[PDB]
Amino acid sequence: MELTPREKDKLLLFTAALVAERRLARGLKLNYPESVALISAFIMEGARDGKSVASLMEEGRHVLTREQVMEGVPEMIPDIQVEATFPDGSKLVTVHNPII
Amino acid sequence: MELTPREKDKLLLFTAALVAERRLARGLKLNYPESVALISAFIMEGARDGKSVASLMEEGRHVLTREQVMEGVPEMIPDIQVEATFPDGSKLVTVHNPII
Amino acid sequence: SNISRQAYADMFGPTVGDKVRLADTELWIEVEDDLTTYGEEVKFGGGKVIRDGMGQGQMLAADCVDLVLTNALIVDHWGIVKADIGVKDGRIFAIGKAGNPDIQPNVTIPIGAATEVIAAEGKIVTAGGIDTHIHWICPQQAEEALVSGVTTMVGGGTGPAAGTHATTCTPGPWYISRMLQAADSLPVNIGLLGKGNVSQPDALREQVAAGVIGLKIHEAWGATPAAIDCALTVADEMDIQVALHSDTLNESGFVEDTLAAIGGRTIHTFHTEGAGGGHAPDIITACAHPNILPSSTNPTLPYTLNTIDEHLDMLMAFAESRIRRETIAAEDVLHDLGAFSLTSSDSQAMGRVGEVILRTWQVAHRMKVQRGALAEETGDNDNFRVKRYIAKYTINPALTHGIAHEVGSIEVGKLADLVVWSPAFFGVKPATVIKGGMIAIAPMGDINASIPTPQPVHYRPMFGALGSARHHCRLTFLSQAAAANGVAERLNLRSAIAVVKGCRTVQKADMVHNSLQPNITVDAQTYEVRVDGELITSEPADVLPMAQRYFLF
Amino acid sequence: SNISRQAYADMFGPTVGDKVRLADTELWIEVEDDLTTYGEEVKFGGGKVIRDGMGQGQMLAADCVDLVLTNALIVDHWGIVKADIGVKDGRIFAIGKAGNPDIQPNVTIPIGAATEVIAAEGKIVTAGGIDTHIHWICPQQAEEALVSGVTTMVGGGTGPAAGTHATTCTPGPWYISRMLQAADSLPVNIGLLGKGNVSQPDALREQVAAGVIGLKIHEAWGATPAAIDCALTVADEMDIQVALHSDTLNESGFVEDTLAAIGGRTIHTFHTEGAGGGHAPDIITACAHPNILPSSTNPTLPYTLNTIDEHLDMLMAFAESRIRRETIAAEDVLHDLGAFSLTSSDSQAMGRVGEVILRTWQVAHRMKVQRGALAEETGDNDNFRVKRYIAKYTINPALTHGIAHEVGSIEVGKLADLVVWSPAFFGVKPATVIKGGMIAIAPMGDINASIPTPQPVHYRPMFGALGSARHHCRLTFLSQAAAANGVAERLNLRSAIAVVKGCRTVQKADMVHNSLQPNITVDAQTYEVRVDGELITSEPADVLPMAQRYFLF
Amino acid sequence: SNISRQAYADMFGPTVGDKVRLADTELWIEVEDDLTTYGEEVKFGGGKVIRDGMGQGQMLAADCVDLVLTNALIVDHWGIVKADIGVKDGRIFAIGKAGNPDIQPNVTIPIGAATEVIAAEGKIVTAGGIDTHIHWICPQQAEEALVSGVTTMVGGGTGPAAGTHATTCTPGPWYISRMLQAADSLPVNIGLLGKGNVSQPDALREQVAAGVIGLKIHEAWGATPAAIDCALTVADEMDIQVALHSDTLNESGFVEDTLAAIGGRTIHTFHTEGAGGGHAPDIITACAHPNILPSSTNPTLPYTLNTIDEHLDMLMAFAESRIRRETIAAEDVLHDLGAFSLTSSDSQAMGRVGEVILRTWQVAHRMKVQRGALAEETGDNDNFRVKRYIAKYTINPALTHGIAHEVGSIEVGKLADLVVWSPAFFGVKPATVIKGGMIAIAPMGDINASIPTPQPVHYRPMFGALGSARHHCRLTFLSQAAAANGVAERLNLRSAIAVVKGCRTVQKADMVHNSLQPNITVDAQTYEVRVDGELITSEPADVLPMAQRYFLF
Amino acid sequence: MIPGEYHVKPGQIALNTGRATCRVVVENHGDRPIQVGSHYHFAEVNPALKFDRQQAAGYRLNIPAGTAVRFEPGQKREVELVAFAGHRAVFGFRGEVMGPL
Ligand code: NI
Ligand code: NI
Ligand code: NI
Ligand code: NI
Ligand code: NI
Ligand code: NI
Repeated sequence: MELTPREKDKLLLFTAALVAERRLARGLKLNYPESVALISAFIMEGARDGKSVASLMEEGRHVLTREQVMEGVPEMIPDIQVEATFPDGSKLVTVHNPII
Repeated sequence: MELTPREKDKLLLFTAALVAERRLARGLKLNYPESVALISAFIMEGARDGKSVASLMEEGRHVLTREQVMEGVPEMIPDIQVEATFPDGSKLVTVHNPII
Repeated sequence: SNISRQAYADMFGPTVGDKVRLADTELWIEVEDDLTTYGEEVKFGGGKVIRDGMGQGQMLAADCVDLVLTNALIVDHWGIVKADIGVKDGRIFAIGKAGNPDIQPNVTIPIGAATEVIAAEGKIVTAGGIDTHIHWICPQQAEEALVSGVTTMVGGGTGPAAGTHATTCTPGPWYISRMLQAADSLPVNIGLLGKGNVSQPDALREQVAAGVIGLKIHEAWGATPAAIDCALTVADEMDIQVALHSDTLNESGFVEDTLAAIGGRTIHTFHTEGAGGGHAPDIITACAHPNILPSSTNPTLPYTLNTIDEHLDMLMAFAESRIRRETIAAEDVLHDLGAFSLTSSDSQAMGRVGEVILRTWQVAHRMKVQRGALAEETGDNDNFRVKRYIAKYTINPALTHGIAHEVGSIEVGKLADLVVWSPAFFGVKPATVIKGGMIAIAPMGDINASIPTPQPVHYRPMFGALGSARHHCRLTFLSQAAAANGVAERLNLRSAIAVVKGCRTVQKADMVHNSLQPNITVDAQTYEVRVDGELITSEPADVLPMAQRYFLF
Repeated sequence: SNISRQAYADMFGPTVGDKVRLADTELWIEVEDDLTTYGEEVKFGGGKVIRDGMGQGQMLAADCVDLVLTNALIVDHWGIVKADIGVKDGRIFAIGKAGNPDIQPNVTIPIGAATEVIAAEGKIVTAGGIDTHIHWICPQQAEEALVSGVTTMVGGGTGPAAGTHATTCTPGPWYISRMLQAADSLPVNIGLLGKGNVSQPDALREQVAAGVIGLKIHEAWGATPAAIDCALTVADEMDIQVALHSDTLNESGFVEDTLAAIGGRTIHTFHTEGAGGGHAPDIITACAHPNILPSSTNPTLPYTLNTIDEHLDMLMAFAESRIRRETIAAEDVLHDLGAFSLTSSDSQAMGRVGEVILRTWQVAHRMKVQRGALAEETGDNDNFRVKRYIAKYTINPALTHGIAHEVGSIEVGKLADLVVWSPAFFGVKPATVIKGGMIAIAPMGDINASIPTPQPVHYRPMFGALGSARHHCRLTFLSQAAAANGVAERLNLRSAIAVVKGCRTVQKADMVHNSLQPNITVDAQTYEVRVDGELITSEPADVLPMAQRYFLF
Repeated sequence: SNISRQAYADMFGPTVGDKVRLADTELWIEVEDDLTTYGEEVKFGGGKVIRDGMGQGQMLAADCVDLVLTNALIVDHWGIVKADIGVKDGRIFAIGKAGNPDIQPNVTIPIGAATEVIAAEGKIVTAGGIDTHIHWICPQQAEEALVSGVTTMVGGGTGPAAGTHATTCTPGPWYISRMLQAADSLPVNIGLLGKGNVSQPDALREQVAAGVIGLKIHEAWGATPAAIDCALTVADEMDIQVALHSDTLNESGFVEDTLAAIGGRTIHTFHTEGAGGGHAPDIITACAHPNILPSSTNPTLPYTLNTIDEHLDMLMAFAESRIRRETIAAEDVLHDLGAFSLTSSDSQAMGRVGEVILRTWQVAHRMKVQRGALAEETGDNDNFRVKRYIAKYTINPALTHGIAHEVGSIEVGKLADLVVWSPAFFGVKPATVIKGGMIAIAPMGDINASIPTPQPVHYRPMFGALGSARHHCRLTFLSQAAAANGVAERLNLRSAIAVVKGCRTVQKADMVHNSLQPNITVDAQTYEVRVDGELITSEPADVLPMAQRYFLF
Repeated sequence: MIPGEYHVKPGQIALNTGRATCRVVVENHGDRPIQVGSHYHFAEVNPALKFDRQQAAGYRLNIPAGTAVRFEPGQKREVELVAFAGHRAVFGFRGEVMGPL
């Protein structure tokens, strides 16, 4: 695979999202790190699919709602940023106020 | 668990395969690292099951086909090698031209 | 005896006339020359050539090389040739024919009992990259850059502090000293830049005397004509380079005013296109001047579908005056023409530290696709374009910062910083990264495996990156003043030291394969870039090579 | 010109009269003072204040600070004020107004070309924590503690050995020497404790002369009156501190017998509540004495629903005599009253190394909820309670171990160990941890990203934690004897050295905001704790702040 | 007072007459002797024996040990006995009865204030393993080996280079110097091997003078009679060992020709069975000679169902002449008989670095199962077989390479490299690995936990592996010449140095419990191995102990 | 499109041009296989190989560098040799020359 440091680092984010994904499935209100991990992983997969940065900046705001997270969590996450390899190389996706 | 460095290293391969497994499920054509990770993990589980090295050397060539991976990927992987703990200890499994 | 060319290529790598595709791009290189004697090639292994009395001689250590890279396909600014590479005392000893003079003809690189072997047949060998726009935001950037094939990092910073987040500046003697000491722990050659924004020359001389090899003028600290002039005056005095990030706000004046302040003195303009900073919207016109060494940062290389969209937020009224589709499209072409001479990252401050090499090749690919062959190109290959582009991150950055006497290319006497690539992964994931004659990092499989190839294979630090071995295989660059004042002994630096020189005499005409000084203009309202009245533009890529086929994320 | 207070707060952080909630607790702090001159605040960035000739002056390095933390909200034992912090030569230079005297008024912290900037507007800055109950079971504890905001670790151990598993003791000259050498590799200040259990004074003097700054008397090695007396006699002679874990079994006598042996001499009683060790069931009565500096370990802080249940097995007839709901509930209140002066961990030996700060604030939260405002409190805020509690893990531990001349608070001349916090994550996850003027660790996003903020963001070591830079930014504390005998030169210690002093003269009255000596009693049968006949108790929390909202596991 | 033997065993570990199963194998050891005085055993803990005036005395540091391993069950080549182990100054001080002479009888290991304690009751303690066939392909191999229980690594290499991939050779003075410097960073004792393939003695003397403790003759560099003779001549001169990987191709001659070249001089034959290299198909006959010290690499140990299948590709006409079921089956038996004296890995070059100990025990298990008790065995236990096998990776490798004066067994005066095992995980996963008196690595649970046992528990480096502490607890072996020339001072090596001696005088008769010289023959066509005309063979295992019950992957 | 693919031009490469060569019939009289590498001094190969050693003096196999010729027991075959170059000084092997020629 010849995994570079950044590829291995992203594996950490992916695994953190798996934790969050299973807890959301149980019907738990997600906390701060779980929310950040879940939305971030969603975006990385979107980039793998070939979605545009513009499309993901919007879609990323509809992953979790205020009723699915603990109190105060939406305010602790003014935005989420993550980079992934799009068909046209690495791009930064910034999702503002992802949780409403 | 008293995990040794090699056990922890294999956890990295397992997690990389989870990424690939989910993308294949979505119907995406796998890239180079995803293919290597997926086939490798398959073999490690085969060893855990107790399959022989000879059996796995063949079965490993039927995990992914040329139509399930990106162009050029089959040629980038002349073979895949991975070791796992078989009932009779650690053994090396080499799968030649795993993708046809 | 005869052997078919295909069997030969499979055995010793390609030879004269053979072509190789660079990774998954449309770029093809053709072997221009082969320094071997057919039948006398050296190959290592059981029953092969490099053995006692055969390909290996009886000479003492002093009379043979420490390391030989066999059957390498060298890609450098001077040529694309097949040859053996000899390394001795951490430096490039010779490029030629390796073997034993006792029984072989034309041997120029003697192999003896003291010689280690790296089989390079079927591999491409290049010099290590040199990134001159590093923000020392975190030490982890060094490993990331090394893994990508970059062996020298020039920049400034003190860690994740506001000043460093925005500028490549290591402020003052105390921080300069601390960072020089920290440098001994990193597996790459390092040179530091101090804060050049001040109108008191002594405040600058102090920093140069402390160890910096250059001064960064950044608008965040005030890129005023007075500061610029002061920094250049000290630079001319102490033989150090000045890097510039001009007044984007046009607060103290327009681009012409800044150019006036520079007064024809040598200066390295960072991200000359403008998106990364500089007089809105015409800083790009700087590449027309003989005293300007222009470089680009990598987020704008090359122009793609998502470029503009991502740049707004990475930035965030002067946003739409700084981010311009017009100048971003022209930049790619200006690189292809040799108007822009270097590529750099701008690490974690609007730039990707591990994508300097990767993005340079993506631009070359896109330009070949859009513009076809270069006027200088001969034969049905892209050899010249490849030489022009590789120079952007190797020899040109070295010349610009006065370190070309040590690194920057595969030439005799230079430090042995080499990167070995498999053609299928060229510019993306290297097979071996050598620092000063020792392998510093390389992909490595299962540690407990019966062989080094079983999965998982990922980059892991090697012996060249360990303690004292590392110190012997890396270089900390100092200013002539610092070296003279005995800074190395005072701070007790353990790595090898090198001194910068020739920063003030280098000019645009000295940039290898990239010396064009175009009659370039920028429309103040439309932002359109024109060279000799002709519009300079290009189309955004929807998909690029060296991307999704190689990365897990 | 005018600006609304809300816009002002968003731009420069809160000012006088503004209140801030600490993380997700019910604790609110109110800015008591602001040392700025409205309109002259320094802000860094493009087009902002800190630029040549403007907020940045023309002074040489010697005449300006190396680092300035702009618009910081300082929370320390002496006050909660808004100000700029100047750092020079690794030490706190001044707390005041930063800028350029050439054009700005009231400048006390000069910013020059040699000045790095850390933007602290909207952030809370505190001194680094000091944990004095560390079991050196593994080196990984250092990074864990540093990440939590603890910059100094005092304790004993040799690794995962039975003796260390149970006691904070580094036995003998050989182990003491080896651990001092190992300390150079850790990014926190370190002081070691030797084994104080012996009735031959020379066996103790040897250890102090070897390097320990204190002696630990632990019942596992025999906390007998003879051993206690011997350790204290040597302590008085060599100016080192004694830490005590008394005879839980009441084998050699009861609590009064131990107190008798101590004979009014200065001593630091570890986990004074008792659960972590000590005369069953009244060791807690020690906090009534003037010569006792009492601390608590953290698993009992604060009293919650699961506390008792988990403690049985972490312990495992004398189990139910050691684990008492009565004393555990009273301990929280005694902290709120200032009867207990320090908090510590008791790392991996009935204590959590990364939860010293976190748990101290949870106790303050629970006490405010249950008891309301403190008698010393003025205004509608919890400023005094905050000052009382922060002192428990900063200045008080420093005073107790004779290192307050170097660390422990944000005061001029002290080592620049500072922790920057975002209000929403106060006491839980810091934004930046500074060791001796350099950032040692901080949360860091994708290394290859265009900016330092993209995910995944996790704590990674910075330049202040690397090789020689680390050595220059950390302190190894030695006893006066060791320093005199030249132990540092003999062992070739590379870090900065500091000497402990004033251990024997410190008393309960010297503990900042925690000098209460209550008339406390414990019922031998019921274990009920009473102060002046009044029952001291509290209710167990079912849910606590600084918990599930912040942690992934 | 009396106590049942079962309660006693649970409290202090087994005693004389008790048997213990080694992991999940069929091997049982029986305690041969117990050096304690029933009732006077030392146990550490609250209210236990090791306390002031009781089990701990009043002696000064010089008169007591630094570390005591209490109630250990020692398994070494000389015996399987229960005793306390005393360590002083990084070396084994004594094996006997620990305690305080003031109140206890028969004390030979004095415990004082300067004594640290490691509770070994119920644990098995062995010397650290010694692997003499290491390919320095990557530095990560050191941690892998250390975790498995190997504390000394002898081999050659420069990193992941072709030469090293195939041979255990560190070519020439430059690489030898760099690798010696790099060795200071690794937590294991190290000795290097140079390239012995040359017919000019001076080219060899240079390497020995540079630092290598041996020379490797590998067919890849030409294992010709001329090269072999030259290497042995220099070896006899400089007192260094020669390791051999003979001419598999029979190019320069057959096995008898190589044996003739050796001329009865001392030599260590690597992977004597043949699969890993050597004259096809009879290199195995070498074990009949008095001057040959034969070892096996581990992929062929033991013979199992998948052995042959995996070996073809790990190898890949001479494949089926090198991989032979006949010689592979015989090898196991030859080990059981003591004809083969050592086991090694052949790390990442047809060998598993972390499986040297594990595989040695699997062979012993399989041999007991197939052949029953050894002729030397007394009692209903496998004590002798255990002594014969443990010697293969401890004392015998040390004797073969002239380092037995420093390491190799638990004997007074030797470096304290010890491995503590829980019987259930013996040979698989150790509880504690001690390097020179300090714990270097051990399984460690949650760092932030209240105790060191909560999950996840995995191996993490301890204080003995950190910076200067590591340097003091490890040894770099040098040749007598290098030591004399002052190589350590020149390269500025920081670790402790040891010199090799006695390499030329060791012979087969000196191999502990493995001195058999059988009248062995190999059929040229069938490859059948016969000793005295009897066929030597064994059956392949389908399932083995120390495998799937312990590993996650 | 195949990443890093070659475009080798058709044809052949002539090896060791302009060097003296000679053919010799070799027979393996040993009971074990023998394999000889391209640059080994043929006159000093395993004694079990029967051939005119005198003619093979200063010669090696005229085959691609790094390759080898195998001789199974009893196998007889004719091989082409090419003369050593450089200083034509032979050192090593079975120690029969150890000097020029
Ligand atoms: Ni810039
Ligand atoms: Ni920049
Ligand atoms: Ni305690
Ligand atoms: Ni404790
Ligand atoms: Ni071998
Ligand atoms: Ni080997």
